[PDB]
Amino acid sequence: CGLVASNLNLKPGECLRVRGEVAPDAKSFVLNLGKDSNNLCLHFNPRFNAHGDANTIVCNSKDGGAWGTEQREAVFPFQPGSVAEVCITFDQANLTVKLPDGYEFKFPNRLNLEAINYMAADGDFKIKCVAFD
Amino acid sequence: CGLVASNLNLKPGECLRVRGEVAPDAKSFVLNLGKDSNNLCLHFNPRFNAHGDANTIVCNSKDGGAWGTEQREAVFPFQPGSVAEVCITFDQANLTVKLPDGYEFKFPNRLNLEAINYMAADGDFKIKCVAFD
Ligand SMILES: CCCO[C@@H]1O[C@H](CO)[C@@H](O[C@@H]2O[C@H](CO)[C@H](O)[C@H](OCc3c[nH]nn3)[C@H]2O)[C@H](O)[C@H]1NC(C)=O
Ligand SMILES: CCCO[C@@H]1O[C@H](CO)[C@@H](O[C@@H]2O[C@H](CO)[C@H](O)[C@H](OCc3c[nH]nn3)[C@H]2O)[C@H](O)[C@H]1NC(C)=O
Repeated sequence: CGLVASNLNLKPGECLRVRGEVAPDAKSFVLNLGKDSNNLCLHFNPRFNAHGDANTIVCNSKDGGAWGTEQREAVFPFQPGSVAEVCITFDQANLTVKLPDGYEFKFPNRLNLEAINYMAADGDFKIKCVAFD
Repeated sequence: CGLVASNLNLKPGECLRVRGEVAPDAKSFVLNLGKDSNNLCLHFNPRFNAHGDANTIVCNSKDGGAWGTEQREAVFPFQPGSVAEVCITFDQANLTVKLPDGYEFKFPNRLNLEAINYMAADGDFKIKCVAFD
């Protein structure tokens, strides 16, 4: 269990930037964003070698404790033993996740949050900097 | 009412850098550091005009919910409506607080903490970036 931040008050259009070091023997890491641990508009889970998955970004939501429908992306711009920056912004329709190597994707915003107030990091990613636009 | 962060895992000699925006009508702002909200090794409270103090930094500790004895600093390199960075490190004896314009002071590590896991901001200071060296 890594850094947990609350009262972020991240509003639509504002950018959250997270830079961290991926462990040389990294298996996976998680950034969770939402209201609290039971209410996540984005569970962002790069899997290097975890849950039978290799070099796959798994995303999901959590609403009132219930995991939503998982989605997977088709690009994996992470390397064990390197520094990586993730940048996230949202509006009512979508979260936009911007990753290294120019890659960006959208994940549907399935919750009804006015702001993103909670972020939790876990796994093989040492957070070095967080910036709130 | 500002950012709260836990599981910081800050160890002796490591640098925590906090950059924020001092509100234009600023009267007081607070950075709290410690084990948790009831065990603060550093309550850092620049007071522009608040609680009977003008342009004075008030520092204190909190041990098991009980405030310690206030210490007032000799310097005040803050201005309302500006950006400011504070940098904090600690060891067995002291917290060292580095301030804008080359000022710094020490505050005793009264709780003998060997890790700082909690930070919270309150008052007229909007955190924009937190970095770990
Ligand atoms: C045919 C059945 C396949 O079904 C599997 O079921 C697992 C358990 O439900 C899912 O794994 C789960 O996926 C979740 C988000 O969807 C979170 O990442 C959970 O960890 C959250 C966590 C724990 N610790 N830190 N973070 C993780 O255990 C796994 O992806 C899924 N696989 C597929 C291909 O669909
Ligand atoms: C006018 C003087 C009569 O004596 C005063 O008594 C106040 C209440 O005891 C002290 O003020 C208190 O000081 C504490 C740290 O010691 C914290 O800063 C408290 O804020 C907590 C807080 C709110 N939001 N964020 N943090 C703050 O209300 C104040 O220094 C003291 N002043 C002097 C000059 O002696």
